[PDB]
Amino acid sequence: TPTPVSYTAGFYRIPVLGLTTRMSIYSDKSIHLSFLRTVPPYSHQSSVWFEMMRVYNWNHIILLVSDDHEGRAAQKRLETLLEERESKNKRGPKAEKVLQFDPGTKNVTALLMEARELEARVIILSASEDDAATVYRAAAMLDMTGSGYVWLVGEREISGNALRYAPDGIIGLQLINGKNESAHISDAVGVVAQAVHELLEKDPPRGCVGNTNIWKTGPLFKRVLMSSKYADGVTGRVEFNEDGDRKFAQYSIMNLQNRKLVQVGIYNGTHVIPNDRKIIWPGGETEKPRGYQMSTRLKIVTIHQEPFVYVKPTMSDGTCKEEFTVNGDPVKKVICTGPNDTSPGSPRHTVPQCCYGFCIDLLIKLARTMQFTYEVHLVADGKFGTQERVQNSNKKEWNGMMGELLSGQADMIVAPLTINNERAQYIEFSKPFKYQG
Amino acid sequence: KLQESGGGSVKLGGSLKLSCVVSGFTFSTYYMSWVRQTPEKRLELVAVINSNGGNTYYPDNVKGRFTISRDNAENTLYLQMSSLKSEDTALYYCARRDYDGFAMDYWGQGTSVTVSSAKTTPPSVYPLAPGTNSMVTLGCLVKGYFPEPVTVTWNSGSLSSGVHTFPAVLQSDLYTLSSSVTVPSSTWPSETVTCNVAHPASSTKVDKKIVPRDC
Amino acid sequence: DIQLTQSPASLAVSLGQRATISCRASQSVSTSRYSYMHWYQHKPGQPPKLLIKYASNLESGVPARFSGSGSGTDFTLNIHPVEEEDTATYYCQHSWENPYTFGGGTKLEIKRADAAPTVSIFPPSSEQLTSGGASVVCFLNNFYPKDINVKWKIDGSERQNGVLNSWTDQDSKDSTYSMSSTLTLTKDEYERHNSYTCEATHKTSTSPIVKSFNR
Amino acid sequence: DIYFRRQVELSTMYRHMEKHNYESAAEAIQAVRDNKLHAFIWDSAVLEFEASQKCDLVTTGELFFRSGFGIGMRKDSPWKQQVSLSILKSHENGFMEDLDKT
Amino acid sequence: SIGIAVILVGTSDEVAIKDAHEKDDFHHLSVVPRVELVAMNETDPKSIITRICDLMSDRKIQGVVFADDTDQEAIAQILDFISAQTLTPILGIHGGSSMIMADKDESSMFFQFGPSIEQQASVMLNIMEEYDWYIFSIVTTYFPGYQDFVNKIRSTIENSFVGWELEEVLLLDKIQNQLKKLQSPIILLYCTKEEATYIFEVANSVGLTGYGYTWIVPSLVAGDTDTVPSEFPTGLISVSYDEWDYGLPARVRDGIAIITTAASDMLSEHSFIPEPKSSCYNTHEKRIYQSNMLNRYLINVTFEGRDLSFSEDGYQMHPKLVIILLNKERKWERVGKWKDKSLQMKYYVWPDDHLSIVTLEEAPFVIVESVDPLSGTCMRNTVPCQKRIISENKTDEEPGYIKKCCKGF
Repeated sequence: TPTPVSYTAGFYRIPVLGLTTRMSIYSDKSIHLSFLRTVPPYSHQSSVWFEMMRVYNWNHIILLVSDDHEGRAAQKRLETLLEERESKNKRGPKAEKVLQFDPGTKNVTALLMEARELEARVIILSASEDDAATVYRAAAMLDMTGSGYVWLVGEREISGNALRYAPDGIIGLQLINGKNESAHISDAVGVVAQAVHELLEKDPPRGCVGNTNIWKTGPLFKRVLMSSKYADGVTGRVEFNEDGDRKFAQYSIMNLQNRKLVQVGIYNGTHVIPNDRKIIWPGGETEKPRGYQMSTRLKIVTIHQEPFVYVKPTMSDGTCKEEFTVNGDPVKKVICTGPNDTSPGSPRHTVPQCCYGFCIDLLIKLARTMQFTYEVHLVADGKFGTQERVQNSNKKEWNGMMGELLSGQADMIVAPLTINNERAQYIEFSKPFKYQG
Repeated sequence: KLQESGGGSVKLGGSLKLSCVVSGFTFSTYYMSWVRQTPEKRLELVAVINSNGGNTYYPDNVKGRFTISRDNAENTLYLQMSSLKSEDTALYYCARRDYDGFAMDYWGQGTSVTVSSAKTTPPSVYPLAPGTNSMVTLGCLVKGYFPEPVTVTWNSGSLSSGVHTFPAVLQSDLYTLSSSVTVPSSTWPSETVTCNVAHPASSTKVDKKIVPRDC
Repeated sequence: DIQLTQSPASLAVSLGQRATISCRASQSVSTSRYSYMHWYQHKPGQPPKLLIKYASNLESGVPARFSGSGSGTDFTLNIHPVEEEDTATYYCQHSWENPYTFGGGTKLEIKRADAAPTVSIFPPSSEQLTSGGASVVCFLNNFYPKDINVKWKIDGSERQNGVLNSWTDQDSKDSTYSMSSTLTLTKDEYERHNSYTCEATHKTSTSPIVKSFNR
Repeated sequence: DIYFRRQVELSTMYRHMEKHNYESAAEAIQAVRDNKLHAFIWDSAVLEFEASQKCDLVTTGELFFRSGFGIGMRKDSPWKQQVSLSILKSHENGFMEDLDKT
Repeated sequence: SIGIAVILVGTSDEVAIKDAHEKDDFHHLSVVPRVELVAMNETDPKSIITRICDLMSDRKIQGVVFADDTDQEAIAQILDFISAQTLTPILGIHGGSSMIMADKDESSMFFQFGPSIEQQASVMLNIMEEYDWYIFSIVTTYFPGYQDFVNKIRSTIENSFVGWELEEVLLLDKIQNQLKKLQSPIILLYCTKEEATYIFEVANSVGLTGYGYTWIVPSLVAGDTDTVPSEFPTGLISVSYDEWDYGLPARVRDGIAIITTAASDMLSEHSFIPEPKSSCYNTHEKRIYQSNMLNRYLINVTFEGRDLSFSEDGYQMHPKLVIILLNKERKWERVGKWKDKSLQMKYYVWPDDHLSIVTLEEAPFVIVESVDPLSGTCMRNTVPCQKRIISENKTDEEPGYIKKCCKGF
């Protein structure tokens, strides 16, 4: 990529068009002012994946971001794409969990172990093909190449280093093939011809000789090149936007068939057209599975709060004391795995304690009602948790129960849930069980 | 690639010029350093020199003890040791060639320097050969001599067969070792062999045939 | 200075297992773009060759089963799979603002081939008595691990004094260690006894392997 | 804390609350019994239960706030179904009052 | 000997460069830092690149410390394109060779003088908390580091007691209507100084310059105080670099001291001096080493107490700034000195509705209040109430300058 050749043009400003590169650093409108592109950078396939929902009515995704400007910019584009459904079934994309890719150049199992739990039958990301080949054997070791696991990667898979590969049946795309240099040259020639047909509406310096003043008519030509629409190119109607952005409204869809990119369909403007020859899946299926399997394990966190919760030390056998009520009926016990916290600080014991009170019998009755299984935990912080500002990062972060639930580390919470605007903003709520003041 | 040489036996406080031969590359395109590997598996990095010698570095113990020099034509830069002590008894290597690049990449097989005040002596080698002959061992006792290193090969360097060379205890600063090979008893109740107990620091190459005591 | 601590110093793993080789430092030796270290290997009879650069970067064609990582003070290495050719001598050398500190040094054993060795026993000869010593030689090469419990016995008397050891590396063709030993006597005690025997315990020998000879 | 940080009028006492903030409820429970603390603000239910159980402790006024206790759920969970309906069912038989009797 | 190079395009002060050289007191020398060049009144950057190849033909050069008497950040971008690409660590103290605006490369080694834009914004917060004023607008043009700029300022306001509750941002990438939209007694602004003439013409058209409103700009668009456009209004205060006492023999001695200290760590602890290069493209076979060549000693240097630590912003962490006020005669007049998180007092010219108010302390109508030293000196809903410094009656009893905060009925 001839970067300083482009960088010299930013002083005697010249309208430049980009032929080959899909790097997102060239979309920066501060330094790359007039540097258009025949091809959008790789964030366009995030818009392709936003088209991929309501192709087969798909509604869950977990992402992995390359810790780089490319993955962050693609994440920003898809985040802006997800701001929709302002009406007027609510089965749109709702999983939306994000993890990080680029430190997975050595170990990805810490991410994949979290990925295999949270009801994911989802596609994830485009990545560097070498670490993609690492996660292809890693997730196959963790058995994420199964039948229900839907898999789609993007553009960098098609490189030959990804041939420690991709369980058979995984969808690839081809937005712009475009690599006819006749079609690359002459369509740009038509674009600049329709440009100069309006640039004839009535001078740059002598290059790099003394005069370092900006040729202002270049930036004035930029607004005219914001009108040079060439609807009759070899690649069809050539369009533009404020920063490159060819706006090619077609792609072509293929999947692997014993490492053969067998085409599944195309796109046409607004019509995703599947030439449905064969539907392959990583478990060799021919259906179109979606959603997930709903689990039944719920790990509830809490803090010791009488008389809602009675954390009590267990006996020498680990079980609670067989204590009774006032009528001789035994109080229902639950071995609650607390934090270390048999003392302030970090005690050596991390001992599961007992649990009595309101919410224990309430949760037992609710588990018998809803007919689901059961786990427990206690909060290590011991605080309700406010949105405290993280130091030197200007980010206000919750703590306590909301330090675990909003981080996804915990399941549903029963608590003395004091309700405000902000907790309702981040946590969906049930109706108030016990009215208070 | 490289060959560190110029070693041998030296007394306490003695002098020795260690050699380091360049084999197959230009010499003044990188940085030099020298390391010494103890038998106790400890790195004694000796000194740092520049390709013109304009940046000579010693650590604190090397300051006032050892001297580095250059031979820029023959490409064999030297280390001249002085005031040697028993902790300097070590193997000795080199470390170079990261091409600015301020690390070091090329280490060699090197040479061995020992620093002890004992008298260098040729050994006394006497064969160990049984006679049934149910269990046999074609060995030799080597005892009462100086110094290490010790290179005992068998049948003039044609038999590898798992030679087992001994470390030492020092009886009146003339240490004793052994050496032992077993060929089976099917091919050797009779077929006598030679043994090369070659001590390069003693600069001797003795020849002792391994004859059985009994039949 | 920043110090390197490595563990386990005697690594014994199995082949195919993702062998983890940890390295802990005393201070962070990294930045956002790079870090100053170099990890490498050699056989003890081989020159050191560089393997891993700056935390992980690969040199010339090492097998890519080795995969090192770590940052700050921690440093690891994943050997997946392990080969039988990894009986190496190795560590990493600290270079962060100080290319002088070297690692603690871990050693390689291979938990694959547990076996009981063949033992050969011979008291010294008659021409061996001219040196004054008397060495009853031993031999063992089919066994794992390396460090074994070697005992000796002369007519029922325990003779642990004057026992010479020779532990060599495990064979890369066999993954079994090798040892020979001698029982160093004097020439007067040799002409009074006949039963000189060795004992040796291994993983596949609950009892020590005893081999007796009659002189 | 968020409520008194939001109210600009209570900001005068909010610095004194920062001077004498507490980690747990048991500290503020014991401290008025040791008379270092003079007042502790909390939800009504725990205060009524502790004043009924432990003596030498009384509450002075009335409902300064009015709220309720819900159930924490991550957003668009499918188990937002029937949870408040089960609250209504526990209201239907008076099972909450059975828990109060407990 | 260490070949270093200095050039200031415009000056004629070689004797100051010799006084900054001053090679006799240097008891602690490394390999000798030789430095000699000639100046050339030329702004052509390709000519500068051929002069870089000329220095590499002179075979001694490793790094340079040079500047120019203009305000051109384009050459700082060129340095980021080229010298940050190949090897070269460059420090520049004048104008656009100090004003870095666009970016800093990740594989860079050079550095330009001046404090961070958010650090300068913190200086504005310090002086405006001294004068107890509050911005109730903001206008800002498009410039690199703007979203994080306004996020840092607003997030600093959220943590405070008394903040700038305003009329959120009008980014200027209906001009008279948009400048008539926001109103404030004290207005914080940013705009490029070349565009600031037209922007101040629009501001004079909407009358914002005539409402007694004060305008505060950062130093990077407060370029050199000897030329001010007439459309730039009066009474504008700004914080700037020390144009008064920091000239040539200070800056050249500082650059050569920083370079020689980086040397005398790099060739001493490691005993490794890098090799000077000869070509400007064919030297690539040894400068591929993004390696131990990357300096750690560059980011921590002090010389005779003058510290220089700098972050990854291209800005130092211990700046010394002066506060200048634009007069009616297009004259920038120094009113205050900002050392590291502290101010100076001498020229607190704080400025009919201005009426004198006298009172006496009687409860509960008055001050029962001290001044908190840290978090917004007069805390909340409390006007600052100055008191006469009752001193020993031989010097002047100072009116004001010991203050309290009035609450009361």
